[PDB]
Amino acid sequence: TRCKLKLLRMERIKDHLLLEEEFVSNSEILKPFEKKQEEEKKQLEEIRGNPLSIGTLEEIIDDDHAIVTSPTMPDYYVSILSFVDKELLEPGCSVLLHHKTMSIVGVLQDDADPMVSVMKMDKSPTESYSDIGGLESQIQEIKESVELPLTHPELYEEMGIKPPKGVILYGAPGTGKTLLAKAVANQTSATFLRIVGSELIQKYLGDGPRLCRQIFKVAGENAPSIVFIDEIDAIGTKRYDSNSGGEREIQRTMLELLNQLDGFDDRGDVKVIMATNKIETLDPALIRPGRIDRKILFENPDLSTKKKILGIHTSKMNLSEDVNLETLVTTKDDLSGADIQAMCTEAGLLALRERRMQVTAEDFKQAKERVMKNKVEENLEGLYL
Amino acid sequence: AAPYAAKLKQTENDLKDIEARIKEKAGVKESDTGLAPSHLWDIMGDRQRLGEE
Amino acid sequence: MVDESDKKQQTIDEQSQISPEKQTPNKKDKKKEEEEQLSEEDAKLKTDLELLVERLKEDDSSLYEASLNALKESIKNSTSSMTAVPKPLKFLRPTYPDLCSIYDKWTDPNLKSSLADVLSILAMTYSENGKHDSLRYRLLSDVSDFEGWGHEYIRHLALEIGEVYNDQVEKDAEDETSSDGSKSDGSAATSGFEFSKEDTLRLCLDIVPYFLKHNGEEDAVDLLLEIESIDKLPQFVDENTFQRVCQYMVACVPLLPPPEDVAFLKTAYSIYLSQNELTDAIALAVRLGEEDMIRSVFDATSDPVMHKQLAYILAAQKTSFEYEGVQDIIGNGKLSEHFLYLAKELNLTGPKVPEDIYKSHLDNSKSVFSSAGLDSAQQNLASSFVNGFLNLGYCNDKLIVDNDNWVYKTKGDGMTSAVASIGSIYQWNLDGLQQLDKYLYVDEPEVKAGALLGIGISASGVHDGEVEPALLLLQDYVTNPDTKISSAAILGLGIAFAGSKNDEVLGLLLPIAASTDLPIETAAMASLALAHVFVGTCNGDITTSIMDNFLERTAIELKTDWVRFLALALGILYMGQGEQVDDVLETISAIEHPMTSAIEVLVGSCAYTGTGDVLLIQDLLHRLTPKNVKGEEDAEIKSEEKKGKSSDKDATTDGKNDDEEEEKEAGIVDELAYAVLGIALIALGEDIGKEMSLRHFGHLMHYGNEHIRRMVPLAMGIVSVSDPQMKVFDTLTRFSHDADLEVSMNSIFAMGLCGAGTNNARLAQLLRQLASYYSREQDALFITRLAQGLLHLGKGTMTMDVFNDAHVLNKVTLASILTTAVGLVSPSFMLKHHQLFYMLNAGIRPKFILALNDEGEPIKVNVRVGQAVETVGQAGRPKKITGWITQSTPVLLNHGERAELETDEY
Amino acid sequence: NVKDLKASQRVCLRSDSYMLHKVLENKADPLVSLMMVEKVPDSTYDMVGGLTKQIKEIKEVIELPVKHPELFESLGIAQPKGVILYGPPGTGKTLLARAVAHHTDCKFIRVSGAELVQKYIGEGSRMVRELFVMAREHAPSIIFMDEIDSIGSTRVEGSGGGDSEVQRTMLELLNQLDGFETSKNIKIIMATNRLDILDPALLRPGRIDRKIEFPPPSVAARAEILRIHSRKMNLTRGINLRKVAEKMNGCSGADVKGVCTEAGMYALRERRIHVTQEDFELAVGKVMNKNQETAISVAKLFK
Amino acid sequence: EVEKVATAVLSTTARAKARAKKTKKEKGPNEEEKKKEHEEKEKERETNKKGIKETKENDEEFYKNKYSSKPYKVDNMTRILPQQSRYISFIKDDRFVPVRKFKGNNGVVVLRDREPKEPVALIETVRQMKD
Ligand SMILES: Nc1ncnc2c1ncn2[C@@H]1O[C@H](COP(=O)(O)OP(=O)(O)OP(=O)(O)O)[C@@H](O)[C@H]1O
Ligand SMILES: Nc1ncnc2c1ncn2[C@@H]1O[C@H](COP(=O)(O)OP(=O)(O)OP(=O)(O)O)[C@@H](O)[C@H]1O
Ligand SMILES: [Mg+2]
Ligand SMILES: [Mg+2]
Repeated sequence: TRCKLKLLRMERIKDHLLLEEEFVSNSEILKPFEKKQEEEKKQLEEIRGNPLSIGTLEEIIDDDHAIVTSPTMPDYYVSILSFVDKELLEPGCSVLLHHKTMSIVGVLQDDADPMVSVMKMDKSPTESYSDIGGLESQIQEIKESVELPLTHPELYEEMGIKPPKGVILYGAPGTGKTLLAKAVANQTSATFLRIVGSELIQKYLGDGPRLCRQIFKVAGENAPSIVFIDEIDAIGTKRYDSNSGGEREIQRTMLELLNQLDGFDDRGDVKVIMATNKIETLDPALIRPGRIDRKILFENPDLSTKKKILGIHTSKMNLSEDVNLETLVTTKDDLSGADIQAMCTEAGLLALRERRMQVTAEDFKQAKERVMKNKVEENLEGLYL
Repeated sequence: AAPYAAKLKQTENDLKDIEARIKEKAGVKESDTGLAPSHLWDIMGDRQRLGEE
Repeated sequence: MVDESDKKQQTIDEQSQISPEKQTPNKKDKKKEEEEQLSEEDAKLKTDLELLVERLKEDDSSLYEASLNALKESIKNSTSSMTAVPKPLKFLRPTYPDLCSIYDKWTDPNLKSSLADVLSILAMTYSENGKHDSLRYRLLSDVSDFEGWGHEYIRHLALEIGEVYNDQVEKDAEDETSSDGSKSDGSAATSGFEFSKEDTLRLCLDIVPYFLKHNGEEDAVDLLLEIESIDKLPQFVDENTFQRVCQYMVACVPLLPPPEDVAFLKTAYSIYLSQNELTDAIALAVRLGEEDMIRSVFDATSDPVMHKQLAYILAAQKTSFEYEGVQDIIGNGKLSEHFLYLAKELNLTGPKVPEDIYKSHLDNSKSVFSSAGLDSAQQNLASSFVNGFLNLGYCNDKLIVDNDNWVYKTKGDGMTSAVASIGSIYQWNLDGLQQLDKYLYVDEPEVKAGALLGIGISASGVHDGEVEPALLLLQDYVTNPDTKISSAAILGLGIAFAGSKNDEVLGLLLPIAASTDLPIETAAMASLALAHVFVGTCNGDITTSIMDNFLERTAIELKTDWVRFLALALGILYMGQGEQVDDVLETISAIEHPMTSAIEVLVGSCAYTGTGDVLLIQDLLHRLTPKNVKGEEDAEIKSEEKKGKSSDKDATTDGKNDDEEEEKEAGIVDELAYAVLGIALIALGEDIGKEMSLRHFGHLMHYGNEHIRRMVPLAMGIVSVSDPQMKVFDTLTRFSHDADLEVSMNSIFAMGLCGAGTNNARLAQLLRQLASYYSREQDALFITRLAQGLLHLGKGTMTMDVFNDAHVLNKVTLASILTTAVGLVSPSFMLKHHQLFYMLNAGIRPKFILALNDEGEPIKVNVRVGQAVETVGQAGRPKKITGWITQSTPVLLNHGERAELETDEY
Repeated sequence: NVKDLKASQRVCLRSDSYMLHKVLENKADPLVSLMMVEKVPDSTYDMVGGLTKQIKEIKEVIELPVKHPELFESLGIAQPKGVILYGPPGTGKTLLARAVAHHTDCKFIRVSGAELVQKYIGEGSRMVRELFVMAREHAPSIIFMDEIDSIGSTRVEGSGGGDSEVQRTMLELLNQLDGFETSKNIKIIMATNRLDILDPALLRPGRIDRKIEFPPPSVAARAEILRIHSRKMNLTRGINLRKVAEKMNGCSGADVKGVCTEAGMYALRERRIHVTQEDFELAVGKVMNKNQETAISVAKLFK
Repeated sequence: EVEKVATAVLSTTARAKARAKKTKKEKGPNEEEKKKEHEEKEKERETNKKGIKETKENDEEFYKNKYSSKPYKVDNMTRILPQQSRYISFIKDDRFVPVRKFKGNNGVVVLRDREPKEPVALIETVRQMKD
């Protein structure tokens, strides 16, 4: 009761106080608009107008001009104007152009895009280490590479060799590499960007690369950082049609990424996580073996590993008092944690069907039967017998 | 259920205040892009615009 | 439910659900006719009680309402509660729930109001019997389960709470008010409260904080001591008992103003003292800040045991932990008197042993330099200070200093501050004095002065046990009549001893700080030093400081800088007290001038601290007034006005910081905003006011200990690159420092962008450079907090020099001051009798889960990390001991305290 | 005002400066246009004959997460992230998804064929992806994204194909639905013929949740599928319903249906409305002809 | 301007409430012990006054009579809406009495003075002032 009362005390005074102070201040600001303010705001409206077209700043030409590229097909040679200068701008930033007569009249976007929103995240990851529990040895390759130079780059300097640089998560589906990427980045204490490489594919021209470029700019501000480009396999090498194409932009995007690996300065402070199904789902043209460092090879859980994984799942599962963990493990042979996840859910479905609260051991066998069903192999006793 | 329910009513006032602040704030929208030395820029800028290039 | 008569006992219960026949007709008639039948009623009381118990399980409103309807009438209508005197009194036990059934089970607004008053009266009268206590008890520990009792019992408890609160708000008190109709005190309800407290402490937690808070007396609290100290181990463990006591204090700290707030926490200290753990005792004794309470716990281990034992070692450790050094002075000399061993004991209390442990930590952390290579002009000056800022605490960078090339290229005020920065390399270290000495005996007076500042910084870690005190060196320099020499000397003395008000240190500083007739700008240091000395302990509000401030105002007003520093010095002096500071506000205000009004708003913050909410609103009306007066009209002066405006802004922030740490527990997320709305307002409204509020904001965060450290400094920073005064960045970085390489990860890029990008003045550049190096210490070597760390509600004494400097426009003279930045936190290590320098294991957890404590006692689950790690800052602060895993029992409980671990292995 | 304006609010605009007119709480999507012609199904559990096991499984699958997402979680675990229908053609799986959705009371949109087909307001290479969004808007909604599959084994290897990428992207999205407005209330019912010709991202068991094989119908099931068409037609004289069922059993609910129509060719000619045993004997002989001829070549002249 | 500052004071007191319940118990005695502001009743506080500049007319309740039937004195040289003119009657108590009957309409009306030899103030026309 009293633990409530104390929190109640603090939280009421801080919130309430603030509301009254905000409420008064909106009036105290607006009443005087004399002198500097009125003049400033007025000029800014006049130079501007309505509507304002989004633009992008490709480059600055050193004579108070710039080259800009519009969302309309044309591109344009414009003057730099207003309160926003070329010192205050930087290339690759989204800028406000006045519709009628193209000139930079301002900025309010400041390099905010619908791709920029998805990439952003400066908060800690959701999973912490061994949520993600187990593939411990796999973590004991990712952590080496990813956690350790950020934490102390010192170690490598005393060792006398270049730091690690990136990691390639590759190998078996269903081992959770898409989850694992999260687990590590929490432990280190760093900022975690996440972007899906499918959204760097565009049917518009020059847009593909702009989206790749935004990532490393952001990464450098919030350094140390771990950047997860989820599914570099999905840029892949694929083709939509070959009679109207779609397979040009794929290359230009892939290329823009290979360059900023090394080319965003030789640092292990701009780490990358590339998750891929296999390497031969990527463009075969590649950067050299040390530039990406260690390639992390996921393989099937062994007998011990899938006890761990199974155990995690079933704790969450309610009303299973007739299930014993070991016996599940005996009947099954080696399989992903993916299929354990499914078996546990299929076992709730069966027991819900029957209308019985309990979940049996017997129940689980029926679920094994369903998952294993179309994996059957009779050429096993074709060789053996 | 006295020990939490009495005092819960008091917290609901606190949640309501957390609702009130966000809207109270959002009512006031103003710019300026750049700083004071770039307010000079516009007086010039008017001219360089009326000229065509 | 339906009536089924008397066929069996089961159906008797169903019969009385609709209409009782053994509680309504029979009894009613019986009471209203014969009085021989009083004897039959007495036996039937027991039967009636049982029928309530059986039907407690039934929850429906209708079948309690109607059933006991005519009994509720009978109280005044037929029985009149005095037709047989004793007999209705002792038969009030079944009739009391009947009244509650119309209060709580049925809601009829007219009767619910009216019968609240009736319930209070009859509760009091029946608690004479002591059977009203037993009535409460059968519902408190329950016999049956229903939603109903859980809502009912409360109403009884609330009667007591109602009256007692009201006797303070309304002065008339007692039963003169008809809101309860029950007397406030007297030996009929007092015995009721004691008995009630007993049952509700065991099973609940309810009325126990309410009662203490309700008497308004420390006496209420001292009754609590008695009952709890019995409970300390047999009823439940030590730990559980502690969470009850310290939460009263953290929880009923609030809505206590000063004289009460000290008096309630006295009792809590005493409860801890009585119980097994003296470890809980020391933490609360530090809190109060009274000399008296510190001595009692130290004495309790030291004096009774003749043998050295564990006891002498433990005493020394406990006092060592405060790096204010207030405990250090007091505890010393008892060790000498007893004389088992002088040598081990004296050293261990002193901050001399803290020097040695730092070397072990440093070995892990190594050295990485990153200092600026720039030379020539003001860029030379920038780089040489920056070297000291990166090597804060004990570090070895001897060879770079010994290259006297860059040293001699500093000029002017730069020379003084260059020598001062060298001293911070050997901050908290005995050796380093050698480098300072060379310069001190040669060249111009400027290097002589800077040497003295550096001695100050170095002497921080060694000034106790009469082993090279700062006093010894610096006394000679005070004697020397040159102003630069003397001013530098007394600044360094104040820093080194910190909160220690030793006789030699204090009494040197006692005749002086009383000349301000002669116009000297750098005589700010006169009062400034003395103010610093005073903090960390209860304050006399010294007559030396108060006199000289007034005298300065009489003499001069030309040197605006001088009087601004002086004003702050008074407000910092009074820190460590608040009760006595109410008096001195009036004393200052006696003499009135507009110039004097500037001093007043500062001192208001300290006086009202630990209840400031009258203070908060005040410091906002003050802001308003310049603009406001002009508003009305629309539809020598220079010095006085400027002092006026600036003081208020500083005061607003200072008030805020102390409050959010101490009273209430939660609000720390918002205050950072209480400021933002202040800043936003000011930027449009007053051009001049905006300048002051920028600099204050950074120290708002550092003092207040905000939870969020990623978003808010960085976002504010971008707006503030632009705005004049690059000193904004220095103030942000002192917060951002945190656990190094977590917060400060973002910070180096963010501050570095504006600095590297823009060069348009080497003056502007200098502030930006210093800020960047401050933020990082290589590899979490040490952390800086404003807070003690021993208490997270606490506040330091060494960090007050940091807090001072953000009130003025940046100056080269100010750069000399900024070299000082002391405030070290020690890394914990498990000690042995041979003084083991390694910790075994610890649990760290970013966020406490416990919601019995706000401070949050560390969880026992945690996440495990290795040996010999620094005590992590925010997002790591709850720390639990893994040492239990080794058959080792901590002697000194550590919750994320500064305090070094100590273990006893079996 | 900026107060009225939220993010993801569709707004009307002018051509002379694009100044606002009115808020719209309507949404014009390529998905909406496909729904709009088709409208709701008329199917019910008994419009579809037989498939006894299949009906009972899929009630638990489709209905119960929608109505009680918490019950589904409490007794068992998790939520379904999908449903995949497969089996031989003609089994009436398309007809099943229509049937169950009627009772579910949600907007059965369907979506026919490949979804690269939109190109006349812009390409179909991101209306797969954004389908997540469109479906969310029209809550509570059931998406029958159908694609019978003819992509083969070729692009299973790798994860090749640009169609497969976009589908993959939607699936990566697809997880988020259990979290983006809490639990599931929108069912993603996919329908394909087999697991061999399938796309790579949909491939592995339980990768899009729920793998349900639809059996070819039993004799008892064939007889029930026959049962319902008989009422619709004129009821047989002599109850010769069992004759058809014994004589052959199909691999499809389509073969059963094929008898009904075949039977009415012969009755029509004879100029007798009522179906008879003789009309039946001709009708089962015609439908079995197709099958006997391919079965005599492995029944005779073999090794 | 008035409302801006009246709302200021009131809102601050409301926020302070939650801390204030327990403060208020200590506050009572400390006024008896130390000193008081200028009053010894309660502690009573400020309230602030708001700005109201306009004193509006209500509407009639009687449309059947908008002219009652009660007497009221109406001065000569005043606004005279044609409804009033019907009930104007010149009184005999004065010297001044109409030469004929009064029209029941507004206008220039000439009266017979029975005593013009007694001083009565007279109202000068514009033209008279200028002479
Ligand atoms: N270490 C783990 N502990 C707990 N659950 C796990 C763990 N590893 C994987 N799982 C479970 O298996 C699921 C599948 O993992 P995930 O989605 O990361 O696959 P993937 O290997 O990236 O495949 P793809 O090749 O399709 O990208 C997880 O969502 C989680 O439920
Ligand atoms: N159970 C049934 N009852 C009645 N008619 C049936 C049944 N099942 C299928 N049919 C008939 O067979 C026709 C074809 O079935 P439908 O096209 O729905 O098959 P499917 O199994 O979903 O195939 P695909 O592999 O082409 O996606 C239906 O239009 C209907 O006339
Ligand atoms: Mg994946
Ligand atoms: Mg189909």
